[PDB]
Amino acid sequence: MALLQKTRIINSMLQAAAGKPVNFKEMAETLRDVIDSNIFVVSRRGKLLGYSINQQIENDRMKKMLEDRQFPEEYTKNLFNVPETSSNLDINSEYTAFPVENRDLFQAGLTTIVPIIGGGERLGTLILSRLQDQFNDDDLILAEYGATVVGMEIL
Amino acid sequence: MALLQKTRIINSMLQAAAGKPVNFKEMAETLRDVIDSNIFVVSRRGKLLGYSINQQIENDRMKKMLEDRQFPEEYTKNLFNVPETSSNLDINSEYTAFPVENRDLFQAGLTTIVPIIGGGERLGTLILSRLQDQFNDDDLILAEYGATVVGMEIL
Ligand SMILES: CC[C@H](C)[C@H](N)C(=O)O
Ligand SMILES: CC[C@H](C)[C@H](N)C(=O)O
Repeated sequence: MALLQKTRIINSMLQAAAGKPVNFKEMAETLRDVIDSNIFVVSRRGKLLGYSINQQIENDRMKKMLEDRQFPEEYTKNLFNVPETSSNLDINSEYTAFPVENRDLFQAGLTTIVPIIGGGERLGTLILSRLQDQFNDDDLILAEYGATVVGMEIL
Repeated sequence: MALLQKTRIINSMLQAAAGKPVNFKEMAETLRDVIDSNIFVVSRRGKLLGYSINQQIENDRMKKMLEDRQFPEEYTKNLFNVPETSSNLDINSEYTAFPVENRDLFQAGLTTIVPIIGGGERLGTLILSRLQDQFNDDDLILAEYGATVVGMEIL
């Protein structure tokens, strides 16, 4: 579908979502649907405010993080070192969203890190991940729109 | 500039604009800058919540509306008859944003009407106008993003 179709899907969601209580799961699912990627909305200290999986997780340590709604400390602290969007980070990146013990299986795994910013303040991080298919400009447009509005719906 | 550059300009504005008091003038100016059009943010009953002019107004009746921060009653009521975005409406359209007494001078004037929607509710209208250059998909993406976020910043 055109980008205009995908932005219309996000917009339709945002237009209905006010003034119901904020739903970060719904925002994560909508972004998963239009970007075709796993989506994690991560607080400054690693809390999963919302997420949506595009591919089943066959890693017990990762499935635990979802259940706990919490990402690891060191991983989470290091996200602050990325000040702007950084896309298509591969399995060997310290920022990868794939479990390092399964690097071989996820050799084609790609990760995009999108700072969520909220008032001169870093409020969290929007993480996107998927296999094989490089993120493009349209994906970034949609990811950054999501991160921006998430930053608004966070406040 | 790419669309990604223009969306980044809107995003940069929205990211800084929280949690300062809502600034509809700033949103109108930002959209004027990235869409290259006059921008009017119009309430259900015709109040100009914000606007930004791209072309000097040489029509006293129009300059009066800006000063008054108020569009005409009948014109404003009729906007409700347009339920979805309708772009590139020409000088002969009842919805034109150009003054009808200057149709000849503004023969090339084009108007885009974008409902602002806010919770199953029509909250107002975002109007874009300019001369000669047809609005395209990128312009609509930006206009609808603006209308959606304006709908959020309205609430
Ligand atoms: C969310 C943490 C991610 C999966 C990190 N690459 C790890 O293996 O711990
Ligand atoms: C804002 C109203 C507009 C300009 C309308 N076409 C009129 O002439 O009154």
